[PDB]
Amino acid sequence: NLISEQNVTVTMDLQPVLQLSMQGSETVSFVFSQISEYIGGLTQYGAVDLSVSSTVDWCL
Amino acid sequence: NLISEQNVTVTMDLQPVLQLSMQGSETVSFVFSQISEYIGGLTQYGAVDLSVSSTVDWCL
Repeated sequence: NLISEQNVTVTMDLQPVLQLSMQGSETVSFVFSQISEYIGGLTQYGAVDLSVSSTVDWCL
Repeated sequence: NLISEQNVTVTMDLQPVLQLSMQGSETVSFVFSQISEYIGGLTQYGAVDLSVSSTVDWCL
């Protein structure tokens, strides 16, 4: 039972990837100068959007 | 009782045979450069093997 052997060591790392990419304007400005704006207020549509890249279970 | 004789001398030597044959690498190097290596450490399998040839009782 003569034995000649060679060994290799395998190292595997699962680095966590957590990315939150936001597109839009980092300043959102509401300007009230008319009466209508005062009574009803500015409604801004699609100001900021968020995209999520993840490896594990995530909650935003 | 007439005698004619011839003599031969027999010499026997039991020379001790002590052999320790090692296979592998005479340098074993542990390199730590990653955090995982630091916390857990390199485990090297089958680095060196030893074979013993002997005639008498031996302890290694």
